[PDB]
Amino acid sequence: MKLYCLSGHPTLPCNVLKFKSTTIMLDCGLDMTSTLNFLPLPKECSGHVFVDSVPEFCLPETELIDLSTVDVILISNYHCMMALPYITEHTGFTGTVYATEPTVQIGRLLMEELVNFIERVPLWKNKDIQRLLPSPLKDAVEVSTWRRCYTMQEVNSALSKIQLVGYSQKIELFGAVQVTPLSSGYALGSSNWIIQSHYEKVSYVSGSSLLTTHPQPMDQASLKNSDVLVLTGLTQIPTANPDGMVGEFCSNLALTVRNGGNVLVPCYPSGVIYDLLECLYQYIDSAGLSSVPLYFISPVANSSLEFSQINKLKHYPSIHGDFSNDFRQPCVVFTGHPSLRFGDVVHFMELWGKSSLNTVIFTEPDFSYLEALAPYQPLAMKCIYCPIDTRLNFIQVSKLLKEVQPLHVVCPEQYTQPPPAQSHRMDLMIDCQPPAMSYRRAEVLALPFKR
Amino acid sequence: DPGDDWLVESLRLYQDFYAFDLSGATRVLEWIDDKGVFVAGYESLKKNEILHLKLPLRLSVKGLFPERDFKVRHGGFSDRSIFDLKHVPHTRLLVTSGLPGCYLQVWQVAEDSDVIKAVSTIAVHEKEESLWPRVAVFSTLAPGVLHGARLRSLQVVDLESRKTTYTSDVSDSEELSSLQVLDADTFAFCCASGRLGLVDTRQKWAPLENRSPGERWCAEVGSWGQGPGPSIASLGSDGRLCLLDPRDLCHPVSSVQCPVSVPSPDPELLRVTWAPGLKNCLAISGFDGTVQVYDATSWDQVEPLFTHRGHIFLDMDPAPLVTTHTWHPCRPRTLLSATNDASLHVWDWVDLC
Amino acid sequence: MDPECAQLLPALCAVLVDPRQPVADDTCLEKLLDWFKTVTEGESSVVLLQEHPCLVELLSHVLKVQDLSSGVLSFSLRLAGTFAAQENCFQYLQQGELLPGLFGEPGPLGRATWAVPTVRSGWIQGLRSLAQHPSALRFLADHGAVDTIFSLQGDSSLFVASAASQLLVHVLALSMRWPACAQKIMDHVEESLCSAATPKVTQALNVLTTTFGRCQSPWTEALWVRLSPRVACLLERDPIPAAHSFVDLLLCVARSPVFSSGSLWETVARALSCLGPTHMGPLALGILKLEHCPQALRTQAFQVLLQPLACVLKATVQDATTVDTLLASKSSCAGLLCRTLAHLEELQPLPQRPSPWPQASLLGATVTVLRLCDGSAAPASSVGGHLCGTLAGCVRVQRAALDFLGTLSQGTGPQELVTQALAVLLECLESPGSSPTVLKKAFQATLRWLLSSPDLGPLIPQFLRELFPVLQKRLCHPCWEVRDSALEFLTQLSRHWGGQADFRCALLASEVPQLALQLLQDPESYVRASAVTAMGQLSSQGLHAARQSLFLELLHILSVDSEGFPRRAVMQVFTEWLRDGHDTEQFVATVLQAASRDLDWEVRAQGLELALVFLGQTLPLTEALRALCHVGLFDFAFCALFDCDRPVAQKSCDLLLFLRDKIASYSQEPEAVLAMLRSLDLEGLRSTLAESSDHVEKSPQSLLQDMLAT
Amino acid sequence: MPEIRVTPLGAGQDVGRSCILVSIAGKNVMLDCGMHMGFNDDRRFPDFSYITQNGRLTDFLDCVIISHFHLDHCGALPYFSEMVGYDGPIYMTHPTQAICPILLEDYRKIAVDKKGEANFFTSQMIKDCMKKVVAVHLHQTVQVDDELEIKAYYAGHVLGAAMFQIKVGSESVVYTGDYNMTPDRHLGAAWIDKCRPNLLITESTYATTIRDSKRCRERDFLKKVHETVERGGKVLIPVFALGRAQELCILLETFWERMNLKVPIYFSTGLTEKANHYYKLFIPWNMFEFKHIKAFDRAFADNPGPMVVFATPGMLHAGQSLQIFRKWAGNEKNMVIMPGYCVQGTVGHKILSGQRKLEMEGRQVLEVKMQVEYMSFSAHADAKGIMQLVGQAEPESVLLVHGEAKKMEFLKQKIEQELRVNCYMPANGETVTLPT
Ligand SMILES: [Zn+2]
Repeated sequence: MKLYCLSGHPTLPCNVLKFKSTTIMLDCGLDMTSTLNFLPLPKECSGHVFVDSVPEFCLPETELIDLSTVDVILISNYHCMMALPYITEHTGFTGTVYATEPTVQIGRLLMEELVNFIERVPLWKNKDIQRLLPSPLKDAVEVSTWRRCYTMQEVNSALSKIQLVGYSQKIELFGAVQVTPLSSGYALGSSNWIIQSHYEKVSYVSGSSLLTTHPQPMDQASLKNSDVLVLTGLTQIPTANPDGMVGEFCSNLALTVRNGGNVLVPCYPSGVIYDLLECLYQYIDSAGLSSVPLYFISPVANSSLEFSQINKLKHYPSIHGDFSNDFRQPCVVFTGHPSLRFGDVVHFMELWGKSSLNTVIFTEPDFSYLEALAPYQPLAMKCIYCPIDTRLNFIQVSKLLKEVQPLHVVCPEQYTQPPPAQSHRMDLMIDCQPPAMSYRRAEVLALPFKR
Repeated sequence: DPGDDWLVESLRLYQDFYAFDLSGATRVLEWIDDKGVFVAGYESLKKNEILHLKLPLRLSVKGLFPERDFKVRHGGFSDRSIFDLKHVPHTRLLVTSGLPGCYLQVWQVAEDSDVIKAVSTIAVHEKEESLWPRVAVFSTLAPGVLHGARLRSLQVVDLESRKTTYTSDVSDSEELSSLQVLDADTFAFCCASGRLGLVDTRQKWAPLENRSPGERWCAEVGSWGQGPGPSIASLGSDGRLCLLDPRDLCHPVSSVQCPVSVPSPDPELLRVTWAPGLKNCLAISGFDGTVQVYDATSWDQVEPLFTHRGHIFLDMDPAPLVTTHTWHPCRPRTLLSATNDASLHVWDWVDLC
Repeated sequence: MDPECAQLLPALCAVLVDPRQPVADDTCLEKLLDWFKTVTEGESSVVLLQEHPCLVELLSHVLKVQDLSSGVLSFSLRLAGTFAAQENCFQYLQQGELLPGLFGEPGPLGRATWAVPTVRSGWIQGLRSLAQHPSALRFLADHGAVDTIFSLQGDSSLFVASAASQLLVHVLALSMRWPACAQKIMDHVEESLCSAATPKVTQALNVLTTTFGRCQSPWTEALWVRLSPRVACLLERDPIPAAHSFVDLLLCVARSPVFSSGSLWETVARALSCLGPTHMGPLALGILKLEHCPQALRTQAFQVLLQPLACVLKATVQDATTVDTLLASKSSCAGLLCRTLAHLEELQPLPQRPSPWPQASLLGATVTVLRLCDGSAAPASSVGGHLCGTLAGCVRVQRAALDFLGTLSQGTGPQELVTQALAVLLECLESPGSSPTVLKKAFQATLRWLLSSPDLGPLIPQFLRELFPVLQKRLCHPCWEVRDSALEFLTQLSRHWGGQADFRCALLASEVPQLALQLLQDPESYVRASAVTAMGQLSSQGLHAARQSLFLELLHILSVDSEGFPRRAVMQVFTEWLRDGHDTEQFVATVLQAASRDLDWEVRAQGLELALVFLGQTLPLTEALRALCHVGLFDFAFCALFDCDRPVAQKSCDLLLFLRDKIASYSQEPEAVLAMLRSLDLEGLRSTLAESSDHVEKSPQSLLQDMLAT
Repeated sequence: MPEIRVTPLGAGQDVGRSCILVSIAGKNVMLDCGMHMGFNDDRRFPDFSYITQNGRLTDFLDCVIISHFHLDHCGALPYFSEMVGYDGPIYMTHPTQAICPILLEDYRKIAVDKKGEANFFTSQMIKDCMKKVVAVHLHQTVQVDDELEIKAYYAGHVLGAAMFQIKVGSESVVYTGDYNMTPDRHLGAAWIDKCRPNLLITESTYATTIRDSKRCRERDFLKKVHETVERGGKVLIPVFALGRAQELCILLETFWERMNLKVPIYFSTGLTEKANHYYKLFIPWNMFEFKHIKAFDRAFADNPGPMVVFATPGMLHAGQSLQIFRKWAGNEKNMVIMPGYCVQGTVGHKILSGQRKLEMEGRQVLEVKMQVEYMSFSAHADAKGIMQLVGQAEPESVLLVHGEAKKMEFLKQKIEQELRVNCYMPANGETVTLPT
């Protein structure tokens, strides 16, 4: 019945549904965008106030509802679990957490990569000191509930408690409140959820897709009959078509390589990189471009590719080692943490960031490349933006809302109004009948459909 | 894969070879003429599509024809599993029978369409329907159905006026295993125990029979109007074949054992035929995925002059047996064999000797 | 006929009617009927039945065998038709009750063949084939056939229905030059025009459309005077009667000064006012394409044409049914805008277009719709925003607008327009989210806009240095369509602006040449061919990135390449270089040596053309022939002469003729080789080779031999 | 509210051509724009006058759909896309898009030989018609016009065929090209899940023929070739550029390896190595490169000794095979084998029925003594295949174009009395309408 919203970021939610007795949690998410404010891990960065300290991560709200009394914590995909250590350790939570197999495997990979990038590498958060600090340091929000980086022990202790669930299985609880996950074609093993009961069935979509069918496609059918449809994770960019942006990616890559420079690609070790590499292989075989080495450099590459299974791409654990032997020129180096706050990508940038034949190519729809790049200027390396977001646009949202049509719909604040930049494109909003309801951080919502 | 190896063997063995894959398993063959053949499924739980199929243009050349495959000439449906069929000379009328049904259907072939209509039924006093009767037509001035399941049921009735013209009226309760129209004055049969018999019609039932002193003996009489030459073949479920003479039927002529790989599991799928184009050449079939052909006069356990095994390689699974074989009345050495796994092959063999 | 088919005609007449033969072909029967027309169109027809009195036996069989095939009845019927077209024959074919039988109930009309469309079509075609002289009108009237045609002009076989309507029109146009036949026809027509169904009024309007506009006798004038009330009253049903043959009838009546003798234009105005926003466009354009019209009418026509673009330009920072349609859905808006832009595109290059003709407002509307489709518009009301929505990422509107804005390029005007157009075209060239067809259209439009401005001006070099990065990003798109488009655009540009300082500076400054040079090894053959032509062109100007080591590259593509397109493109480039006057002996030698063993029919032809160019450049004839023999033209010529293809032998015969002309006009010793070139009858040779490749297989004698062989 | 309409143009007992105009609720679609050889004027291409009686085709239609690459399903594409005018998408598959230009160029050569270019395309038009093509991947589902979603399948019978599905939400059509069900040793067989479409526009070319398995076909081909080789005397196989030539090459290679022969096998234009790419595509749909298959030339096509020869002017049209067979005619040992259906108006259709005394250029005359053989390697489905596929799709109706009109008198009755679902049979123009 009741609903607390312990985070506001659209792609990385945290939704606490509260029934009569059961209290389910959804998608414990980490907001790494705050990390964009600090310095790299090798002041007035181009005129912006940056807190040179250890990188930090914004934890969601916790004070709103006691985090021990929560009952169950589901998980939709790997992007929405990087904040699991804190929530399962620092407060005394005791319940269980369900997920899928590839979800937990890839979450393991990403957690290990992050703790490696924080461990291998060995003052302004006050109220008035920030409200007087230069922008966009003061532009931050809720600078009190932040937390430092977790440790590997917490990673393993959290992976201890996660229970694997196959596709479309069914689970019960104390009350007769069944729950069930259904694939949603987003990633290798995404899952929207259903929380059915005696008389108050609820659905919960989170970041689905209708493009390439090699994963298990979205089951838009099994979501009918719903009564209250919580919805999250639409596209992060308003207007683009992933095929166009993949064409742009390949075109810029081939333009830079054929010129005589090098190409840098920040990206997660697992995730978008599968789509990127499949389309780039298609290109290499399509436009005849070859005889270039694709070095992939991530300390978690081996398990990543072995799981992509269950000789062009050369995967390494780091740079110090076999790299200074095979490192030809040109090259296409997929590496780094995409936020450019920590990792070998800092070394690669500082090495290449002075010439004008090289090129960085952003592909992450989450991290805004402008501020993420600002601490490096002056930069003679031609930067580019090329988001690849295969999530639900608004047309497909309206179409699926028609094809299901539940009683109500609950959404974040940013979905009942056009984006703040484009207010004239008044199609980008949830035009569902009847009109939907909204919330924000720490908003106590209540849809009393008690009948 | 053994297939290509068997194909390179066939390159030397056969002359022509066509391997069609029918819709349903057939167990009945009879030419309307040398331009087409009749078939009919025998499955029990579903309908059965009697089909009339045009022979490939290549086989009956006397140019170089574009097509080399069966064409569907006429279709028809039924609900009973057909187990026998014939053709009346000069007519478009097929008398049939099958399980179940205590009545011989009579189908008329259409003219301006590709369908087949059931036009009449022949009613029988058949109380025991677990044994299906034999059927046959006559090549007479008046089309004479001759049929029956038991000797007392062997009767001659005409086509139209249902007038039962002749019957054995014997007392026996025996269910024979073979019947044959020989000529417009006499015919023959063989019991399910080996009791052959040459019977006449212009007089009362006059059984001239060789006595058999429960493996079923399927029989067939050879060429009529030739003179000498023992021309009665009959084979049992043990691989025991026997040839006897028409004019002195009491004394056996050539009783031997064909070197079959196994005594047939069901003697209901056993068959023997004669070569209507050559002399004393006889074919046997029904024990395994093969078919055998011998010559007789060179015996006075022998070797098989020709063995065909096509149904074992192209299609390992439970034994696919030849459910029926059939000669061709014009081409000297072509056979047509139908298998229980929805296949039908038409093949000639090299004149090795 | 001929002294050969006589020996075959009775055999054919016997094998056609036989029932047990194979069903005769269709190609053979149609070509047989074509030959029969070629025979019995130049001479009499009764002589052909007094000299070979066996075809009449077939025509008799048509109504005697009662079991022919649906597909030879048609042949014999159309044969009777094409024969019974002369008076003497039209009666020589009735002695025995044959023609009344052939088409009447004693024919296929009474059998169970009036269910297969081939027989209906043959019947109608035969009737139309005979009905030319008044005896045919007597037959068509008295015995009664016109009611059969009225029955067939409702059929479900568009071939049959259309042939029937054309037959009605031909019967009327024969008769009325009111007799009973034309009277009955027009009575039925004017009766049908009063029904409340679609097929009746549609067929009636089609008969009228084919009647008017086709024949211009004064009786058609009175016919229209009589029929105008019904047409003019059609425009009152709520579902207007099919609303398309209506527009076609109005627009076809209007194009005759004869019908200017004043109640039509009122109907045209009422139509422009009432017809729906799907046919109003075609009518408006067909009116505006007319020389003569009251100027108020053409004013309203141009107004109801421009309405949608004006409404679009209204509600974007820079009238009921149009705005309703635009806000209806995406399909309606896209169709309306596509149709309007296509209309305005066709209307322009005509000299009868309205004067004045807005060039600035139109250009602004096109640029605004193109920006709306892109996504960089600036709405100014709720309808503007919803339109920006319903046009976001459309493709048909973008194709249409690009083609339009490419057509508004020969209208000379101020530099502001050229700057606006090139700005929007460059913003459309560099956009992730541009399909390849949009990019091809935009390259064509940009080229046509660049080449139509008042040594390259004060504003171009900046645009060239803005363009070449985009043309560089396009030379690597993951779709060979766009690579080829950009390569041919570079070729067109560098051919029109080759000798200009600013263009060559801006080109050699950037990185286009080396990319084009690397594209000579792209997998897809079309991209390789286009890159080869582009490099040849860029080379003949002197814009490399010596040309010698380019030559070899191209030569290699000629020697060992899988496909054929690169080979003929290379040969074209070589012919170009040599005709240009741009070391020559070995050049021609190696090119003929690399072309004398190619398995195409185009490469050998281009090699012969190159030989012709070199010959022209040669002709002191002794040194000339010494060079022409060291290159080795004799081998190529005499080996391609007796070839297995027609075009190559033809071109070689042309070359040998040219050479013999010149060498005999000037006259080893050239005398012996001239005697050799005279030895073969190049005249009879070219006569044989200039033939069609079926001068032995199309011959109706071979057709008859074929049809009787089976 | 809506009705599904289907209008055949050209096709229907006129198997030569092919064109089917589907009309779903508000969307027109054209399937299988086809040619027709044999004729020599605008009668060959279909009658596009029952479409153009409106605005231009760019506004009427939504998307052409080309099943496969045979010149009877894509031959009139450059004429329909450039001359008549159509600026839109033409959804093919990948190998079809890669093969079509070659076939169209070969037929352009043929029709330029015969002086038959009144209304006939040129290489530039073929290029401008291939630039509009928008390839699809198997089981990939594309979204045309935001409301017409189409999706391919796998059928077989050629390297690149397909079975398209067109969906407009409530309705859908399933067009099946030349499909196949027997998993022969070349490509495979079809597949489709039970979409229960509103229609299924199949073909009925072989509806009443029981066809033999390809084993006996290949066996008889090998028998004739081997018997004519061992005896002394050459074989000649006239083949177009693509199509049969590659398959006969693979078969001869695999058999001459199994039996260790040495005689040379020739194929003139050796672009089969490029075939690598789309033979690569066979894993979606080095690995084998030939030991005996050399290249060709006019030089040693005349010296004695057993030999096989693949030439490429077509069905003994003008060109190479005509000259070769001209030189090889007067010899009882040689033979010719036509792996196709020779249409009227060529030497192949004069030899393949009767006549053996040809007529060369002028009053000349050619004799024929060599053996002649006709071997159909085409692989269409038949009665068993048609019925198995209809069962495998569970369609709410069935339509029969690209086939004759009398065989339906039993095919339709069988389908009805077997599935109690209605079946139709339009003629060459009869609109078949059905309500949703
Ligand atoms: Zn095909």
